[PDB]
Amino acid sequence: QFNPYGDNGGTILGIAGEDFAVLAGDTRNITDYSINSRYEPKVFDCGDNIVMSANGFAADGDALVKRFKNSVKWYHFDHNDKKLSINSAARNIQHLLYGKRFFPYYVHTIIAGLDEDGKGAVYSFDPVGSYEREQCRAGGAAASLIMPFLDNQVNFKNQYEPGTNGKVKKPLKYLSVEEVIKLVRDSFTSATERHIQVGDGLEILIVTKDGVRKEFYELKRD
Amino acid sequence: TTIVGVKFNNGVVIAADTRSTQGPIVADKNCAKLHRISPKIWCAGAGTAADTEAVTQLIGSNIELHSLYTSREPRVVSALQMLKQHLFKYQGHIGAYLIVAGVDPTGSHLFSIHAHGSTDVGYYLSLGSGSLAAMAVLESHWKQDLTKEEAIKLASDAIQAGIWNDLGSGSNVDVCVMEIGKDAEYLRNYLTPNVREEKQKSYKFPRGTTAVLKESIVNICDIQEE
Amino acid sequence: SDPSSINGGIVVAMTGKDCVAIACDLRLGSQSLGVSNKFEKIFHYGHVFLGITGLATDVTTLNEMFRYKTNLYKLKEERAIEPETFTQLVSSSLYERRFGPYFVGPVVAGINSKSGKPFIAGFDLIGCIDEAKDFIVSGTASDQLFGMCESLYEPNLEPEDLFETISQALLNAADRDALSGWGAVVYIIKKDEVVKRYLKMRQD
Amino acid sequence: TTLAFRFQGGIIVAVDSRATAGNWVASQTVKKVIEINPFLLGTMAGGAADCQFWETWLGSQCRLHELREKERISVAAASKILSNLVYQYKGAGLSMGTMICGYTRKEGPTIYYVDSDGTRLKGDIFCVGSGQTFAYGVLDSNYKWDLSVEDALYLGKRSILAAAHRDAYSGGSVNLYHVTEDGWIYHGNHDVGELFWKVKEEEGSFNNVIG
Amino acid sequence: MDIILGIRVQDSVILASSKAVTRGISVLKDSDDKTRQLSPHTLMSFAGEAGDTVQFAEYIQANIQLYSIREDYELSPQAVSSFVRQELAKSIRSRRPYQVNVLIGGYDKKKNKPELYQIDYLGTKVELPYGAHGYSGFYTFSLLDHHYRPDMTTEEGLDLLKLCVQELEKRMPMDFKGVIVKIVDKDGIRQVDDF
Amino acid sequence: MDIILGIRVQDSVILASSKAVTRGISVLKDSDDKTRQLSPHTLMSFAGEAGDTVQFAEYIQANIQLYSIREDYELSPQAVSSFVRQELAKSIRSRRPYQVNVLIGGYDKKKNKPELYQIDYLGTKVELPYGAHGYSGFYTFSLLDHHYRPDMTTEEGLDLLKLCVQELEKRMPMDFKGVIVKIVDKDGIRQVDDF
Amino acid sequence: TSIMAVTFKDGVILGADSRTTTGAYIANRVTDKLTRVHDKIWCCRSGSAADTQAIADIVQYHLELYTSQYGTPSTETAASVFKELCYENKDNLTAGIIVAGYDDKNKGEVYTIPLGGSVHKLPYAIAGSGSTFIYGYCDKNFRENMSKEETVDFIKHSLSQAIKWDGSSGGVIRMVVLTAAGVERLIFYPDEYEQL
Amino acid sequence: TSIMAVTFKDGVILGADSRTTTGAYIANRVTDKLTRVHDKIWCCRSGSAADTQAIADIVQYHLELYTSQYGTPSTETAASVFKELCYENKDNLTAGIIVAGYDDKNKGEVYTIPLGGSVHKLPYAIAGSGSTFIYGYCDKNFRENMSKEETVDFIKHSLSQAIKWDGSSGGVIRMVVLTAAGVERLIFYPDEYEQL
Amino acid sequence: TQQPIVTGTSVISMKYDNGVIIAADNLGSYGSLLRFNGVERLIPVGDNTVVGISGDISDMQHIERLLKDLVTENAYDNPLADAEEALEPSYIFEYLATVMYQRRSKMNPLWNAIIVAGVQSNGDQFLRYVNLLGVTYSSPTLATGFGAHMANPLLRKVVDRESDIPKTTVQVAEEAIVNAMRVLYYRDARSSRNFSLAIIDKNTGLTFKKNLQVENMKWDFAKDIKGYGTQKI
Ligand SMILES: [Mg+2]
Ligand SMILES: [Mg+2]
Ligand SMILES: [Mg+2]
Ligand SMILES: [Mg+2]
Ligand SMILES: [Mg+2]
Ligand SMILES: [Mg+2]
Ligand SMILES: [Mg+2]
Repeated sequence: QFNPYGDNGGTILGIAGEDFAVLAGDTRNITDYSINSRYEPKVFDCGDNIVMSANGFAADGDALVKRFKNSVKWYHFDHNDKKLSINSAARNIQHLLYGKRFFPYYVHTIIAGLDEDGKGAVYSFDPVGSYEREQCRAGGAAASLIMPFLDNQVNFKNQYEPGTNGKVKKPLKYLSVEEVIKLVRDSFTSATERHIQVGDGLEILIVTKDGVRKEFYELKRD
Repeated sequence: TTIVGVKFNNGVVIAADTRSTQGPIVADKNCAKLHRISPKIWCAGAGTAADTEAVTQLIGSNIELHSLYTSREPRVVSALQMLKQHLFKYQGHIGAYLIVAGVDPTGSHLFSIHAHGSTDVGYYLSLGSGSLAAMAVLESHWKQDLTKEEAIKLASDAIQAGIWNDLGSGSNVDVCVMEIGKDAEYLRNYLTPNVREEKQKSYKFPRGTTAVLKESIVNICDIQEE
Repeated sequence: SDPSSINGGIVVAMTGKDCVAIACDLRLGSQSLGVSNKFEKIFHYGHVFLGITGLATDVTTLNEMFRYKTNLYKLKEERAIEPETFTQLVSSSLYERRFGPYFVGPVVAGINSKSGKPFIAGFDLIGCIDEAKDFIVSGTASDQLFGMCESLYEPNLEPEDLFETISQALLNAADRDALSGWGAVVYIIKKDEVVKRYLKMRQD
Repeated sequence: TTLAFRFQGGIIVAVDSRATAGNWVASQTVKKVIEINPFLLGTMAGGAADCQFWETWLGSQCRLHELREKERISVAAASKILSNLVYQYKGAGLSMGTMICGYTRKEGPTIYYVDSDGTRLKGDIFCVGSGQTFAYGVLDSNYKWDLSVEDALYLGKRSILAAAHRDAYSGGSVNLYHVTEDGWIYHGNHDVGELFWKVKEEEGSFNNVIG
Repeated sequence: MDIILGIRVQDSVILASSKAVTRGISVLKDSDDKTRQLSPHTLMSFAGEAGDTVQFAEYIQANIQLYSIREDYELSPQAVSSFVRQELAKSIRSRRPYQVNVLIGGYDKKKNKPELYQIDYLGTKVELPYGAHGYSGFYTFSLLDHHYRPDMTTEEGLDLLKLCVQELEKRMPMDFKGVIVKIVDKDGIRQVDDF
Repeated sequence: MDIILGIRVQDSVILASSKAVTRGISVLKDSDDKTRQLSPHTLMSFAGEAGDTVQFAEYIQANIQLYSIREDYELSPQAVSSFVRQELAKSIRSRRPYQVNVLIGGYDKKKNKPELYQIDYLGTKVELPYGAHGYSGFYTFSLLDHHYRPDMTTEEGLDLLKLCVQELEKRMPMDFKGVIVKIVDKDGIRQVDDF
Repeated sequence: TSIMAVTFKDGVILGADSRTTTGAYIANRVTDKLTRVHDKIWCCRSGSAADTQAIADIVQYHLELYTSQYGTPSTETAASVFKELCYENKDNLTAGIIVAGYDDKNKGEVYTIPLGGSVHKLPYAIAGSGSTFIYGYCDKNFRENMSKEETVDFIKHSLSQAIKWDGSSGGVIRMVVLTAAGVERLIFYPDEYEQL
Repeated sequence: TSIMAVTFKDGVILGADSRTTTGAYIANRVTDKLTRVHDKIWCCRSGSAADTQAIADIVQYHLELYTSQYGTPSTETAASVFKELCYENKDNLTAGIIVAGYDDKNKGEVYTIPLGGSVHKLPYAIAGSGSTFIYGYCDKNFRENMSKEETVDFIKHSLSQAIKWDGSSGGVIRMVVLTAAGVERLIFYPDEYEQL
Repeated sequence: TQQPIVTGTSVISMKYDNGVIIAADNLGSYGSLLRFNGVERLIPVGDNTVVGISGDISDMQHIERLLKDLVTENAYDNPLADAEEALEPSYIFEYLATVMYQRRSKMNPLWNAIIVAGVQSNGDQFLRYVNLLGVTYSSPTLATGFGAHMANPLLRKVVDRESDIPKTTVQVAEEAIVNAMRVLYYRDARSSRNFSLAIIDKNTGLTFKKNLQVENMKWDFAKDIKGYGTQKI
C-alpha cells in the first residue's frame, strides 16, 4: 500500500531574544539509514523580516514554505504593500495548516522574527495548525534532547541562588545574540553526538531590525 | 554497524566501527564490537548486541574446554561449526550475524555466519547496516595477494565508508590482525576521526545551585565490632 | 501496555574525580495515575550500587535476586563483590531470561576497593553491557537525560561539583517527562564515604 | 485538566498548562482558555488545533451576529453555533471537549459543555481532561452557590492543583479567569511547582509529600 | 470486583470494599464481602477477575494459617505482604496469571503500628498512608491528599472515608451497592456494621 | 442515553426517562431531561448515540411546530409517529444514520384517547400499552405484563412505574440517577416534580 | 539459484551458478553450491541456505558413519537419507536438493528431492528459481549417453540461459564431474558463457 | 496461456494455445486467442478474459473509426491505443497483450504491452503463464529474417514446450500469418506437436 | 495506489568542475525476471539537460512523453526557443517535482525516483532529485535505489563537499561513475552489464554514450572458493 508520508530527519531550533530572534536548523537530509544530502537548507527567509522552517516530511515542508511565501506576495498585492507582521503571519499559517486538517502537512513548523514593538518573536505550530508564541522551541528529531537543556540554561529552571538553598530562584537575565548562538551551537553539538539523524552542518538565520543575517557551522559527518 | 573481514598474504584482518544505537539514539559512542573467541580466533558481530556477545562467549568457553581436552590449539572451523549449529537450532531467534576470522595450525580463515545458521567463505566480507557502503569499497580496491599493510588499509577504509555514509555506524575504527605464526594484534581505536570539538561554554554550576531537602551518610560497611 | 513505561522513572550515573554518582526519581505510577512518591530505584550490595528503571515488579524482584546472590557470593568468597564482577553477574542473570526477559534498564555504579577506580555500566533488558567512561542513563526520560548529560558533563569533576551536574541533569530531564519526578535522590560515592541527598523539585 | 463552574459572582474558569505527546512533555506554557471575545471564554481539551481554530472562528460568528442584530449574542446561541458546526463534521475525526462560558443579562452566568460528537449540555460545574476526576473531588466537596469571588477563584485553583499533582499529563501552571456580566477578568498564571509548596504549607494538605 | 480502598490512620488500618457482584447484565449480589482475614491482625481485600480473586485470597489465607500453626507465631504485616507479592510476581509469568489486585491492612504488634500495603496483579508492591485499586483512586485521592493527617483517629478516618464514598457514588457510572468497612488495630479485626 | 419507559393508562400517557448523562468515566450530569414537546398534546422521549439524540429530537420538533403554524392545526399522535418513523427509515440507509430510539406519547383530542408509540432507529414502529428501549424492557416488562390494566388511573400508572424503577435500581449495574416523569393527557403535558 | 545434474556415458556431472541474494542484494557472488556428502556423492542445494547446509552436514555425518560400518554407500542410499530428513521435517524446512553420484555397479545416478520430501530418480534434473526458464531448452537438448564434453556443453548452455533470465542466479558456473576416473572440478566465467 | 508473435522476412506470425481454465477445470479447450483488431493488425491476449476482450473490442472500434477518417492505421498506432487503455486503467485491469501487424512501409512489427501498460517494440515476444518455460529455448533459437516455414517451426516448437510444462496451456496451436499476400490461418493438433 | 510492475534500477550522478555526469543501466525487470534488455532510462531534454529515471517503466514512458510535450509547447510563439527562452534544467526539474508531489497528494503517484542533471544558461551545474513522494534534494553526488547505498559512498570519496567540485576533472568523474556501475553490477541482483552514460559540459555540451559495458571484472578468485566451511574439495 502507498504511504504518502516520509521522514527526512532534521532538527530545528528557534529562540526569541529581547530585540532579535534566531531560527536554526541542521542541514542534513536523510531517509532511513542513508544520507540524501549533507547540505539541504531547511530554514528560509520568507520576506518581511520573517524566517520559517517546516520540519519533518520534506515534501510537505517545502510545499508549506512555498505556499506561505506566496501568501506574503499576495498580502502585498492585496493590501497596498503593507508589511506582514509576525502575529499575522502566524494566524495565516494556522489557516494554511488547518486547511489540510484531514490530510495534514506532516511537519512541525516554527517561524521567527520581531513583533510590532521590535521585540523578538517565535511561533510554533503542530501539524494541523494549533500555534502559540514562545520564547524557546526545538523541533524534529532531537527536540527531546535539546528542550530540557534550554529549560535549564535559558530559563534557569531548577537553579537557585547559592546560599539560599532553594529559597531564591536564579534571576532571569536577558541574553545577548552571542550568548544565544553559543547555546544553539552547544545544543546541536550535543544532539549531533547522541542522535544519528543530526549532523553535517548547522545554518542559523538571525533576525534583527536591520534584517536577516546567516551563519553556518560544520557539524560532525558520521 | 559496519564490520568487515579481509584475507591477506599470511593472515586475515577484521575491523569494525564503534557506535551502538537504540533506535535513532547513540547509546555508546565507543562500543567494542571485535570479540575474542580464542587467542587467535576473533569475531565481529552485527544484530542484537547481547546475542553476539553471548554466543561468542559461549562458543569461546566451549572452544577453550575443547582445546584443553584435545591438547590442540582451537580451529576456526570448530568455532564456525559450533556457532552455526547453535544458531540454527534457535531458528534465527538469536540475532547474531558474525564475521569469524582466525589463524590455527591448519592456516588462516575467514567466514561469515547469519542468524539462522548459514555460513559462507570468502576473501573479503562485510556485515551490518553499513555493509553496502563497506562492500562498495572492498569491491573497488580488493585484489589477490594483499600484504598485511594493504589489508589493514583496505579494511579500515571499508569501515570508514560505513562510518561516513551509514547512520547506523560511526565514531572509531577497531582492527584485529591475525597473522600465521604470530600473536593476534588487537588494535583498539586504530582510527579516531570523530573527536568532539570543544564546546562554546562550560556548564559547571555554582555550588549550592541545587535545592536539597535532606542529607545523610550511607552505611556501606558491614556490622561493626564492639 | 509497553511494560517498560507503565510505571515510569529514571536513573542516571556519572564518573568524576575519584568518585561516582548515581541518581533516580522517586515516582511509581500506573500510567497517568501517580501512586507513590517514595519508590527509590537505587540499591546497594556492600559498596556496589545498582539503579533499576522499568517495570516496578521486576525492579523489586531483581533487587531481591541480587541481594540473594551477592549475600551467597560474600559467604563463599569471604569478600564483598566488586563493581566489575557484579556487572558481569547482572548481565549473566538478565541473559538467562533471554526469551522471557525482565523489563528493566539497570545501572551499576561504584569504586573498586582495590584499584580505587571509579566504575559505571548500563544494560539493556537482555544483558548487553554499556560500560561508559562518562555517564549512563536509563528510563522513560532517557532521551532527555542523554541531552542533559551530553552538554552538562565534563570529565574529572570533584564530588561536590559532580553532585550539581548530575542533579541538574536528572531534574531537568524529569520535568520534560510525564512519568518521571515526584522527588529525587542523589548518591555521591567515594572510596570510603557515601552521601545520600533528597532533592527539592516540582510535584506535578 | 480544565474546569468551569457557576456561582453567585459569575463563572470561574481554571485550566492547567501542559501538553504531552506520549510521555514527552511538549509544552508547559499552553494557553488552554481561548478568549473568544471580551465576554466569552472557551476551554481547550481534545485536539489543540480543533479547539483553537473553531473557537476563534466562533468569535468571528459572534461578532457578525452582533453587527447584524445590534445585540450581544447569548451563550445559548454562541454555544449552539459551535455544536452545530462540529456536528456537521461528525465521523471525520474532530476531537473537542470544551466549556463555552459567558454571562449575559437575559441568561445570567451560563456554561455549555460542547463536544465533537455533538453533545451540548448546560450545567453548573464541568471538568474535562485526563485529570478531571481529581478536580471534581475538590469541586464537589467545597462548592457552594454563595462562594465569594475570592474563595471561588481559590477553589478553581486548588482543584487544578489536585489534578496536576496526581495526573501525570496535567501540570505546568494554572490559568484563572473570572467571568462577569461586563466581561471576563484574567487572574494570572500560577506555576504549579511553586503553588504546590505554598498550598501545602498554608493549608497543611499533601502530608503524604515531603517538603 | 470493583471498589477497594484503604486508609492507615494513627492506630489502625481501615479497608472499604464494595458489595456488588455483577455478572454482565444483572447485579447478582449486593452483600459480597471482598476480604479475607489472613491472621488475627492482618486483613486482605481484593478485586480483579471472577473466580481468581477468591481462589487467590483463600490460597494466601491457607498458607498464612499454615505458617501460624507451624511456628506458633503471627508473621508481621510486612512479611505477609512480601509473601503475597512474590506469589503474584511468580504468577504474572505463569501459563495463566492470577488477575487479582489486593490491599493488605495489618497491625504490627511488635512495632505497634498500622500498615497498609497496595499490591497489583503484577506483584507491584507499595506501602501507603492510603491506597486503592482500579478507578477508585481517580475519584478519591484528591480528597485524601487534602484531608489526610498521619495522626487522625479511627473516627476521623471513617469520616474521610464516608466523603470518599460519597464522591464515588456521585461521579462513578456503576452502582457498586455501598461498601463493607473493616478496621484492623491492636485488638484485631472488626466490621463497622452501619455505613 | 439509557432508560426510557412509557405506559399508556385510561386517560393519559406517562413517559419516564433517566437523568444521568455519562461521558465514559464520569457522570457529567444528573438532571438531564431526555424529552421534547412536539405539540401541546404530544411528547417524545429519546435515547441513543450522543449528539444525534438531541439533534434528531429538535429537528422533529421544528418540523411539527412548522406544520402546526402552517395549518393552524395539531397533527394526531398517529400522524406525528408516522412522520417520525419515515425520517428514521430514510436515515437508516443514509451515509451516517441517526442512532436514536424514541417513544412518542400523545393524547388524541379527536378520539379522546392516549396513545404510545415505540420507534427504534431503524424505523421499526409499534403502538403499545407500555414500552421501552434498550435493556429497560428486560427488567420491567414482567412487572408490566402482570399488573397492567387498560382502565388504570394515572396514579395507578405512576405506582406501577415506581415499582418498575425500583426493580431497575436493584438489578441494573449502572447508576442512571433516577427518572424524570411526564404525563400527557387532554390538558397537555406536565412534569411530576417528585419521583 | 540455478542448479542441475546430468547423467552421461561415463558418469554424472553437477552444475550450479554462484549467486546468493538477500532480496535484491547479492550477499555472495562466488558461492559454492556443489556440496560433497561422500567422495563420489555430491548434491546441489536450493531453498534456505541455513536448512540445506544443516541437512547436508547431517547427511555427510550419516554416510561417514555408514562407510565406517558397511563400506561405500550407494547413491540411492544417500538420496534416501536426504529424503528422510526432508520428509519428516517438511513443516520446518525449505529445501530442494538434487543428489548426484557415481557407483561402479550403477554408474551415474541423479535423484531430485523437491520441497515436500518426495524422491524422483531421473536421467537429469533441474531446480532452483532459474530452472523455470530452461525447462523447454533442457527438454529439447538432453540426450542419454552424451560424452563428457557434450554434457559440459549442455549444462553450460542451460545454466547460461537460467542466469540470463533469472535475477537470483549469476556469477560463475561451477561444475563437478563424477566418473570412475575421479572427481573433477570445473569453473566457467561470465565472459565465456555470456557470449554463448 | 501461451502466446507469442514473431517477425520474419515477409512479415509477422502470431501463435497461441487454445486452453482457458477456471482453476484446474478447462472451461474451453478450443479457444481462439488470436484476435483481429484490423485487417492486418492482430493481438494475442493474456490475463483476464473479460478485460482483454473488452479492451480489444474498444481498440477495434477505435481503429475502425481511425480508418474511416485517416486511412489504414500503423501497427504502432494500434499499440498506442492498446497502451492508452491498459496504462490509464491499470488499477482495474489484468491484461497482458502482444500486438502484431503488417504495413507495406514498415513490414512486420511486434509490440508487447505487459501488466503495467508499458510498451516494448521487439523482434519477437512471448507472454502468458506458459512463456516462463521457453525463455531459454526462444532466446537460443530465434533468428532475424527467418523464412515463413522456419518461423512456423520456431513458434510450433516453442509453444509445444510451453504446453508440455504449463498446465494452464494446451489444446491446439493456432497461428495467424500477416504478410503482403494476405492473412493466413493455421492450426496444429496435439498428435503433431506432441511428437516434436 | 498501485505497485510497480516493470522497473528500472539505480540512476547515479555527480558534479565535476565543468558539468555533471549521469548514468543508468539498460534493463527493465519484471520482479526477478530480467525481462527487457535494451531500455533507455536517460532521456535528454534539448542540449543542456538529461533526466534519469528509475522505478516503474510505464510511468517513465509517461514522463518521457510529458517532457517531449514540454519541448513542443515551449517552442510555441517563442522566437527565442533555441536561445534565451530554451528550457533550463531548473525549469524541467521544477515542473517534474510539481507533477510528482501533486500525484502523491492525489494518492496516485508516479512510481519513480528521478535525477535531473544539466547545466544552466550561466554555466552553473544543476543536479537535483525528486521521487514518488515529491521529496526533493540536492548534493554533489546523487543516486537512486541501490546506487544510493553503494554508488554514493564511492562518488563521495571523489567529491565529498562543495569545494571538491572545481578540483574534479571530467576524466576523474567519469572513471568514478564507471567504477560505481561495475560495483552495482557485482552486488545488485536487478542490474545489467549494459548501460548509458551522459555528460553535460558547459564547454563541450551534451555527450550521450550508449551501449557501454561493465569491463575489467574480477572473477578469477572464485576458483579457490570451496564449500561453505569445512569442505576442501
Ligand atoms: Mg549524529
Ligand atoms: Mg527455518
Ligand atoms: Mg516529570
Ligand atoms: Mg502532573
Ligand atoms: Mg507525575
Ligand atoms: Mg500497584
Ligand atoms: Mg542473472
